[PDB]
Amino acid sequence: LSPQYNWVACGILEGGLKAAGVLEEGQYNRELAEAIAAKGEGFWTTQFPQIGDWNEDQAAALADRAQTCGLVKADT
Ligand SMILES: C[As](C)(=O)[O-]
Ligand SMILES: C[As](C)(=O)[O-]
Ligand SMILES: [Zn+2]
Ligand SMILES: [Zn+2]
Ligand SMILES: [Zn+2]
Ligand SMILES: [Zn+2]
Repeated sequence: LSPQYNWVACGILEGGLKAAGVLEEGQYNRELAEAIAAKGEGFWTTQFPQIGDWNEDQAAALADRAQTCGLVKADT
C-alpha cells in the first residue's frame, strides 16, 4: 500500500519507460528487461564484461519494479 508502489511513482516509471521507448502492449517482464538492456549497452558494456553485467542486472531489476506496477505481465 505504502509510497513504494502507488500510481504516481508507477506513472513516473511508465512515462520514463515509454520515453526511452522500451515499453510495449501485452509485454512480459523478461521482454522489457531485454529492451532496457539493449538501449543500455554502449561503449562501457561492450568493452567491460563487469559493466555489461551491471547493465543486464539493473535492466532486469527495473523490469521487476515495472511488473509490480502492473506495467508488464509475469513470464509464462
Ligand atoms: C494507456 As496505454 C498507451 O499505456 O495502453
Ligand atoms: C497496462 As499498459 C502499460 O499496456 O497501459
Ligand atoms: Zn495499455
Ligand atoms: Zn550480475
Ligand atoms: Zn526478475
Ligand atoms: Zn499504460
